[PDB]
Amino acid sequence: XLLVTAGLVLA
Amino acid sequence: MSKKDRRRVFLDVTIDGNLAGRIVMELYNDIAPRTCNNFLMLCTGMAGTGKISGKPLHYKGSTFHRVIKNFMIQGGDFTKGDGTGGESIYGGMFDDEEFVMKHDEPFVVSMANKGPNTNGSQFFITTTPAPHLNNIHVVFGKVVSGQEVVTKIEYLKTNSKNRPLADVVILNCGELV
Repeated sequence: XLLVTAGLVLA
Repeated sequence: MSKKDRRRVFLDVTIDGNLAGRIVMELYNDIAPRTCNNFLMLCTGMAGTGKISGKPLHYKGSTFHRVIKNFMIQGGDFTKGDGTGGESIYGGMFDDEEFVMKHDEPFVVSMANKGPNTNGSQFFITTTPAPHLNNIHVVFGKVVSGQEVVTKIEYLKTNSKNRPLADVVILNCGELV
């Protein structure tokens, strides 16, 4: 999807 | 608050070695002093070495490892280059300042993280309103020049993990005094 993370990337 | 206290920084980008232009951002130290100080110290790299990382606290040489069309571009991971690294100047990670600014406009600069108080060095620049990020990510600055370089980077062809096929490098960075 649309998130901005550092390590556990989601859709 | 003092607009006078707001500093300016830049990111000179290259795509597969070719000059792509400069991104100039205005940091809001009057609204996110701790966060903005991190960003600027990281552009100039004058903060030394990572207490935990060991590698230099400097965006210079790092890349924009993840890009999503119609959304944002992410980079700043100067310790792993894959999105699992990065480190603030304060040693390790630091806390989330008041979520005063929102992603209600395109081209604002924000901190990428992995949950509450997990601000490292990784940041993103949006190219569209991203309200679903409000209160979860700290917005510290805004692009005032070169938003076309961002658009250029955002629409680059990517692999299945959204990494640009080409090497997008922050060939240089610093402050505009």
